[PDB]
Amino acid sequence: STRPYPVNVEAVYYAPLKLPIKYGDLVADIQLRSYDNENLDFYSDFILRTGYYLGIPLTGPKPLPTRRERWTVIKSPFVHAKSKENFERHTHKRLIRAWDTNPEVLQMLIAYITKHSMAGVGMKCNFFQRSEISLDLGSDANGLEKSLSNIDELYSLRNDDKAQTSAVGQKVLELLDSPDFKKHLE
Amino acid sequence: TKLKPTQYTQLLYMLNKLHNIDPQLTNDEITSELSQYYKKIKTLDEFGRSIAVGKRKSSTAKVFVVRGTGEILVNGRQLNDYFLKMKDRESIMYPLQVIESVGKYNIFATTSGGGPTGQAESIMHAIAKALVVFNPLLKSRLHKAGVLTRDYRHVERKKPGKKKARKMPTWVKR
Amino acid sequence: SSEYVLEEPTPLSLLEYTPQVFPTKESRLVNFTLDSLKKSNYPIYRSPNLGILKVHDFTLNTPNFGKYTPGSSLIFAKEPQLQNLLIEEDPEDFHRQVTGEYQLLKPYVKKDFEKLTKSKDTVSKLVQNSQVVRLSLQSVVMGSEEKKLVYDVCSGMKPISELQQ
Amino acid sequence: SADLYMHPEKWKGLPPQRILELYWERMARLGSEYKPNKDELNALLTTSEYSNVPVNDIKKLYHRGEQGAIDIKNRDNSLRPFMFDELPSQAQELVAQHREQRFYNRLAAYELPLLAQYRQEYKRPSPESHPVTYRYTSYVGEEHPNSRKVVLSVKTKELGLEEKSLHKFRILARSRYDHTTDIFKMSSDKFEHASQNARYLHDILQRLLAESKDLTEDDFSDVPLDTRHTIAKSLRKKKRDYEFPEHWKRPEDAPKKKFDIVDQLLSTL
Amino acid sequence: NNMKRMLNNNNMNPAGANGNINNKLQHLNNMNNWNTQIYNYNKNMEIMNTMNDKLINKLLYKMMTLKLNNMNINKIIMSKTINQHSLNKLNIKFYYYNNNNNNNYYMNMMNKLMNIMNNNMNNNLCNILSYYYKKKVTIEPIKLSYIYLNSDIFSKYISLNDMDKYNNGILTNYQRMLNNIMPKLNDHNISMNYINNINNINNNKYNNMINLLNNNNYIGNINNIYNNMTIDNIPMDILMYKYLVGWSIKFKGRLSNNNGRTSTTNLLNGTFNNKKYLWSNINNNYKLNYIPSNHNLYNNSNINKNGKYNIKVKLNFI
Amino acid sequence: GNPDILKFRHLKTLYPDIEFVDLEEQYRLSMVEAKKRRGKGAPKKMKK
Amino acid sequence: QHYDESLLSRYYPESLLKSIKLAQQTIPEDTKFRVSRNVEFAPPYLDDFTKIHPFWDYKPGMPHLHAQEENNNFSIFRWDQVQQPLPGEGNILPPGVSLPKSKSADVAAGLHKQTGVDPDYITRKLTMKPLVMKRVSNQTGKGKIASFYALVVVGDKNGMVGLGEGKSREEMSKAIFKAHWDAVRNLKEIPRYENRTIYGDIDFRYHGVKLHLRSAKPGFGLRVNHVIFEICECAGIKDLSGKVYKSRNDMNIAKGTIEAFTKAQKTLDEVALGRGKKLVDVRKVYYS
RNA sequence: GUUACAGACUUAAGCAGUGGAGCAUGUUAUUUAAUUCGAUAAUCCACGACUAACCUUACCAUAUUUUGAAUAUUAUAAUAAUUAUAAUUAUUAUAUUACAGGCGUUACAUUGUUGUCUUUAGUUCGUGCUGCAAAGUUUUAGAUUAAGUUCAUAAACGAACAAAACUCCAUAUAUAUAAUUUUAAUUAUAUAUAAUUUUAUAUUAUUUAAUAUAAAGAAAGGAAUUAAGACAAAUCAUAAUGAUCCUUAUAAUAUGGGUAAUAGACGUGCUAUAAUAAAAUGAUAAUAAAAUUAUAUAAAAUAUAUUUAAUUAUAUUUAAUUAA
Ligand SMILES: [Mg+2]
Ligand SMILES: [Mg+2]
Ligand SMILES: [Mg+2]
Ligand SMILES: [Mg+2]
Ligand SMILES: [Mg+2]
Ligand SMILES: [Mg+2]
Ligand SMILES: [Mg+2]
Ligand SMILES: [Mg+2]
Ligand SMILES: [Mg+2]
Ligand SMILES: [Mg+2]
Ligand SMILES: [Mg+2]
Ligand SMILES: [Mg+2]
Ligand SMILES: [Mg+2]
Ligand SMILES: [Mg+2]
Ligand SMILES: [Mg+2]
Ligand SMILES: [Mg+2]
Ligand SMILES: [Mg+2]
Ligand SMILES: [Mg+2]
Ligand SMILES: [Mg+2]
Ligand SMILES: [Mg+2]
Ligand SMILES: [Mg+2]
Ligand SMILES: [Mg+2]
Ligand SMILES: [Mg+2]
Ligand SMILES: [Mg+2]
Ligand SMILES: [Mg+2]
Repeated sequence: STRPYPVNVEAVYYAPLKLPIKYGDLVADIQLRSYDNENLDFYSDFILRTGYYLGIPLTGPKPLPTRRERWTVIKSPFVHAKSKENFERHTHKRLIRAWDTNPEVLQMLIAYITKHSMAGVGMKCNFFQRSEISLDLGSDANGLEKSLSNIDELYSLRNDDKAQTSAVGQKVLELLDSPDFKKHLE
Repeated sequence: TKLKPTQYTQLLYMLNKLHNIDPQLTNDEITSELSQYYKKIKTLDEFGRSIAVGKRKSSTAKVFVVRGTGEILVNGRQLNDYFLKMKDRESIMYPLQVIESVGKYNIFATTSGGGPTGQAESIMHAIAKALVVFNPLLKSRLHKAGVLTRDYRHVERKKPGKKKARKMPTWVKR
Repeated sequence: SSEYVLEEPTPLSLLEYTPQVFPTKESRLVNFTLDSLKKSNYPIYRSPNLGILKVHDFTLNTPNFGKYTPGSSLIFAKEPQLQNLLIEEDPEDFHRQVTGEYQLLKPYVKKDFEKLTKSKDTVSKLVQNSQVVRLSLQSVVMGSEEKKLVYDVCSGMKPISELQQ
Repeated sequence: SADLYMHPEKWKGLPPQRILELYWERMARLGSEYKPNKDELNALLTTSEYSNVPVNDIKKLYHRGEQGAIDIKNRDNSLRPFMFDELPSQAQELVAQHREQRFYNRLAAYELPLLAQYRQEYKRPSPESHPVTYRYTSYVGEEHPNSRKVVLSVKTKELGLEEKSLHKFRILARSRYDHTTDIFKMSSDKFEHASQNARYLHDILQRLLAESKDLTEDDFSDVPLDTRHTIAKSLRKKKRDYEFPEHWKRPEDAPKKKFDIVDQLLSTL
Repeated sequence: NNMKRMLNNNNMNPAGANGNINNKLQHLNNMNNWNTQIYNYNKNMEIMNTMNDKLINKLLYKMMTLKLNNMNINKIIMSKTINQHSLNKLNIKFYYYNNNNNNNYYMNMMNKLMNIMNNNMNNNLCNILSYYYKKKVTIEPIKLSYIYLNSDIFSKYISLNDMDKYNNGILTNYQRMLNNIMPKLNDHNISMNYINNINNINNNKYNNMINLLNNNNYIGNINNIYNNMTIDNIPMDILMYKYLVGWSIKFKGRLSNNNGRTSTTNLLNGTFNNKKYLWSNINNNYKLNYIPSNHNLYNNSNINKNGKYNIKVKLNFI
Repeated sequence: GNPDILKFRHLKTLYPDIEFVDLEEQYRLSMVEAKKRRGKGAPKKMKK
Repeated sequence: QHYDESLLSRYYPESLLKSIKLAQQTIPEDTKFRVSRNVEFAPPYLDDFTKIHPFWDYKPGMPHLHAQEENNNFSIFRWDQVQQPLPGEGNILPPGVSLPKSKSADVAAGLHKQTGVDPDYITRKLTMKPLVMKRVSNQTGKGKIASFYALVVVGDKNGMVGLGEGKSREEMSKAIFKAHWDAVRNLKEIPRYENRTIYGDIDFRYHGVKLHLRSAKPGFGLRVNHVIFEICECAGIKDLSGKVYKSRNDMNIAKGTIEAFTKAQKTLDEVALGRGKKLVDVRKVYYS
């Protein structure tokens, strides 16, 4: 009815898109635990959606088996031990796995997820770093400087058009920049 | 809420008789009045064998049944080696025995979970389902024999006060 | 009934929310900095103290906050402002976190043991005992100086009395 | 500006509602440390035409809060009958859930596309150069003591070793080296931080490699590979090694493609 | 056949017809059965958090009662708090009751209390809580205009405020007022109407799908699928619980000055069965696997001169 | 638990403006007063 | 469906346009878009989320989970009124309901529904009077179960009178209402000489009570048992003498006296018709 | 200390037991400085107590604490945080009373909760009608069901708490997801659909209802829920509170002892009294499920008991994982 609903709205209304996996280089897997479903499933869906945009090829909520912590108790405060009541608690577990991403993008995703987290859901992340066999923390000061430069590049304000800002993050950046911080090691 | 069964039966009787009027002689008015009161297939694989999964107690049996001469392999080994009790073997055979097709079909069973007798029963169940695909006309016969029924008999849990499911601890009067 | 004011997401807004343990070197430095800020009692997880309220500038992060053994009640110490606030930022902590430096203790040599005790077999036994202790203490987590003291006590280089202080 | 309530001197020229809002803000921000102001009072007096209150009365109210109001002036209306203008508890909870859902939908629509700006193509490190995989774990909201756990894991054939040295390395590894999958892994939880633990693991690996490449008066050519731990592990697990016999297959008995004429007609592309 | 297949693939709607689901306006999230909405991987930490939450609840209860120069003691009733533990942040929340444009110019005691919760820049209660949890806390009060919309509040209020009306015996007027809170709603009629509305909605969506249709299961554009479906029409009809159908309130204990014995006194109104679940696709669900979702039960036990007593309340909400 | 937790004492420290009422304490005080009145108050403690 | 930028700007605000463009860039034109059956992310109605709703979205300045504001900034400093009132129409009234002497009017309305009686007449001209107001009980297995019994004469003061009894386990007001209802259902035209007294000296037995009611000269008032008096006031009898013998059970008096009025009385005209004679009233003829 | 019918683990079959033996455990009694207190017909007796060495413990002996665990009031003094050498606050110290504290006594003062009647089918409200009325009818003449659930009949017509149903587990099917190295896809988990099963031919009794037969189906259970009332049933020893009593003691801490004493008795169990039943052995390790492992689970392997070795038990030392 002459009202152009763009593609993002359409995507929201439908199921979440998933990018295909080029190589099986499991970068990170994220397990989501909760004592119920509805929130957890929603959260997983949201994670998938954000992963799509950050192009991360996320697989999807593979349900790992639910736990069951049972506990029985005599109903009465005193005696009547023949009458007993049970209690249970189901730890519902879902798995996400990111498949191909440059670390920074993955970090951003994870940071975004934890920012807009839901009520009942706990989270655990296993990150995987394919490093070479031999390593060196000898050529140090230069490597530190490079790392600082990379950080600066990452956290640069491109256009201040009322974007999201954090005071703590700004402070951290300022600390990283400082001469005292550079001095630390030597 | 004021509708009674007897009233409904009467209504049905009235409708049915009207409907029964020979379709050629029926009217438009009658039909208008009566208008108010109206209202996946299994196949063989690439290699020509019918997969089927059966269950009993804790057991699960995925069974590949194929048209080659009748030999058995339960869980990657010989039938007499796996099932020591002859009863279990007889049970397994029974779907092929109700049909005259023991010797016709090669069977490759793969079980998991439960104990031996339950596993054998699950295999049998799977085999019947597999057979049903080869000839759908025998399905009714298999059902009659009592092989197509999934045996529901599930182990009852231990209830709190009771020792086992039903076994209660001793009662005393004095 | 109003327009949705879209504030754009940025890496800076998602800073703080970065994982505390992430492989990257850049991330590690950031995490360390965040930890140092937390130690300093910077306003993270809370609204800041500025020059508006004067009397009610209270904090709960005192030297022994959620702890019993120091005999007191809840101590409402005054917070600094955002100006006039120091950050701890210690070198040892940096070494632990950013780089992967660890102390490992020192293995006690036989010569040191010979200084105290006379017989050779006894010295060798003492050395063995010290070695055994060392690996166990490496495995355990306690405290840099305290652990070293314990190790010394176990060896016999220091007496039992130095623990009870 | 945001810092406006703090300065009562500036707001006389504003509208009355706005002035009231500023006053309320001021009262809120410094609750116990509130201290009346002349300019603020004047503003409040000016506003008085907005909400029907006399000039003396407003001033009195400003001076004395609830006591003044009481002086200026009730029946209990707790069980007054329902006028149908407010949802119950469950209802309100359901509404809140729905609000949350809507918020998340909005985020998905307009913030996640923005997030796609910060997007990089995968820069793969080759398995030839980067065989080792240090896996780190992090519990997000919590402070688990397993966050320190780091796990190195390498295929032994991917390590740059000669055949004699490789065998020696495997022998040294003992339980850490699995032989079915040619994989050697080890985890360290000894140190406080994760990075420390990773460094320690790396150092161990390096030491192991150095030992493997020694060969001076220590070969280990005549100590066969101990595979007891691996067989124990295999026993603990179950196996599905068996397969369908290949000579039992019947491709001739398989269901042939059934001729669908309308589908064929349709397929003009 | 293709069209039918496409429909089957896309056939979803709000539950409650006779391909459907219970939407977030049609049932409670089971997380809203518990009061500490949390999962942590270290269970010790989780336990510590739930202890903290419980302690904060008591503190909040204590705060809720104010004084005004020893003249008036306005006892603000509050619900049991519900603590939402996201990864980022805690959020505490509670429902509360409080009993001409002259009050634009002074802050009420209740207002001041509410301001203290989040608005006092450095000094606020949320800030102080944040030290106990190591994450940003947000207390949200929600005002209820009636006493009987929340069960806990209803029971609590009667326990605290209306002592005199039942201490010797339930006064007649008070009992009458309790009886005639709600206007005796035909719950059967309402449930049936709701079901009919749901059916109509389903038909509308189906009709739209048909219109669009005139191996891939994509229909037309969103505007044409949800042709007549809007925020003005659907949400409020779909909203499940809205109408206090039936309620029971029990006073129990030593509520008799002459008598030494106890006195169970029960007021009953409406009905506690729900007829939306009886003849439709929507099914009843059980909170903590023992309380029908629609029900909400609570009690509060104030001490008297004679000794202890309590006040059970139980509402139904269609 | 965490021994440093907010108490009613502090709710006077943090928010002096709001005249709070601890109900249980008040009740206890009233009971004590009643006991004193009807000759059932606590006996005066020995010092020695 | 990939729309142009200008078209988007026409319908959508300037803030979200960039985000839309990005979404278009990322998501291809050839897209399947599956329907997630096992979980529903989006709502059951179509909505472009550009407009924040007052009721159905979170209130902007209010604090909550998913606040997206600083710990200092929360624009909400008055908690006297409710924050999020109900959208569109203020009410949530079901179909066929309404918002809240009155009791008498309600009775009259109910009578009009049940038995087609004029409500206005019931409200105005009829005036009621309780005669007996017992509390009454039954020994049930649960226990002694009390019940409020009323007995309430109603009557237009022009010879139209009715007795009625009613009962409620709940408090006496309900019982009285029921009695009133019953009375109005049982309205009855009593005959009376000169619109002031009964015709003859009646002597009537109702169960226990033996009634004796003498006629009266005008001005001589009601000189009878209190129940009888009450009934007469409602039934328009100005002048009456009489005395109750045997039982003086209030209820039975009330029942007996109206029965006597309706039944024991004969109007002069009726008597004349029966006998075929003139039956003159001498005083009337005289003109006093 | 009454009629009459109907019901089920009531009885009857049947299978295994108790009652005899020894041991375990609870109880009794008696003993003891103390054997802490309660539960003590069904509805106590491996019950409160899902672990009594110390602790827990409440009991006893001997020691030693006296505003003590709190809250408030009134004063002196000391330290630390914040500000631009002073001050504001927060705390601590020493005291100062009101008190705090009490597993002391009364569940025959209470709360909440529980047991038994009870998953038994009962327990009541509007309007109408009957009776002067308290009341009755509804809520039953029949019958049937597991059933106040239902059809037949009826001055009744509707309506609630129970019943049933929705619920959970388990089952069958479908869809989704899992790059089939966290794999068990023979799986797990979200979302549906499915039955309190349906249809037809006959044979008995009166359009239906039981039996039988047939064809259609994976279609067959368990759990939770145990109403009103009653038993002054159980609990003041989960906890709280009324009244009452103790306040250098009936409150508080330590060291040891006791709760484990033993004539007879009473329950619950365990192990037995041998061949339709016991023991050795069984590594291409016959076949499970459910659940636990950051107050840990402890693999392989070495050493000793033990000439081979395996088994079993310890020690040595921690590989792996905080977990499909
Ligand atoms: Mg009558
Ligand atoms: Mg028997
Ligand atoms: Mg004997
Ligand atoms: Mg014996
Ligand atoms: Mg006692
Ligand atoms: Mg005893
Ligand atoms: Mg002791
Ligand atoms: Mg006391
Ligand atoms: Mg004691
Ligand atoms: Mg009790
Ligand atoms: Mg007792
Ligand atoms: Mg009856
Ligand atoms: Mg009866
Ligand atoms: Mg039921
Ligand atoms: Mg598999
Ligand atoms: Mg009962
Ligand atoms: Mg008793
Ligand atoms: Mg009792
Ligand atoms: Mg007591
Ligand atoms: Mg106590
Ligand atoms: Mg003592
Ligand atoms: Mg004992
Ligand atoms: Mg027992
Ligand atoms: Mg034997
Ligand atoms: Mg071993």
